[PDB]
Amino acid sequence: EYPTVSEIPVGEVRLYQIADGVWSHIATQSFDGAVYPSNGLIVRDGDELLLIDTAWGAKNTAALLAEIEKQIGLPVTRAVSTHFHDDRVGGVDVLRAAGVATYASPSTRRLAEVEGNEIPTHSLEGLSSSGDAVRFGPVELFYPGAAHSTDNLVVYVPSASVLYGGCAIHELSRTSAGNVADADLAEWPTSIERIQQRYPEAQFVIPGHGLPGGLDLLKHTTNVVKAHTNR
Ligand SMILES: C[C@H](CS)C(=O)N1CCC[C@H]1C(=O)O
Ligand SMILES: [Mg+2]
Ligand SMILES: [Zn+2]
Ligand SMILES: [Zn+2]
Repeated sequence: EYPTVSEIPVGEVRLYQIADGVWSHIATQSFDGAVYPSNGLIVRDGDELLLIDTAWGAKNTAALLAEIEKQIGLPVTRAVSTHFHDDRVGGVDVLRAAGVATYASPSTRRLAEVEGNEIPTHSLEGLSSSGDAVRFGPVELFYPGAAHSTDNLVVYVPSASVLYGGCAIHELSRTSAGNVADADLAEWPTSIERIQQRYPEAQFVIPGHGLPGGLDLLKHTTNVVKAHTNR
């Protein structure tokens, strides 16, 4: 059921309903001779929508907004970027031009600025220390500690038991640790443990790339990170 990278041409975006009021959005890009998918989240926030992450680039994010308009028809009023990479903030300017209030932690904003990436407008306080959690409407934002990046946030939708791990959590078919250029390999397993400890009731786990699964994705991620660490 879940759209794979072979089913979405670069430039198009698919929506996938995970639970009532919760969708992932799936987009693709070519990189270094392969095509990769990328997921974000959409969470119904009363009569508005909360967007988690861009669709990885301006063109995809424009397509995302058009697809949300077509398929859901509620306004995207806020967006949270869960780390500073282009699959999370690339397209912030498109969101901003569309009247979406864009948010990220100060750690993400600082790192995005260093990288020369797009910078969400608003700063999310209360997430600077590993284990910090803040409510953001229909989701909880959780900073589990450094993992895939030092700023990576995870997002939990308590009404749907959906845990969005972002790029700190790998899909089952991923055997490498992904892009580790900005990762904290030493802390990544401990950060995963914090996610497991805070959301042991999670029923759906959404990685930043690839197929959703369950909490098994967390142990899988730990195994993959350990294997990469021991290369
Ligand atoms: C843009 C994302 C951010 S997690 C990324 O690093 N990717 C996605 C494609 C592969 C890998 C890379 O560029 O090395
Ligand atoms: Mg595994
Ligand atoms: Zn990343
Ligand atoms: Zn990513």
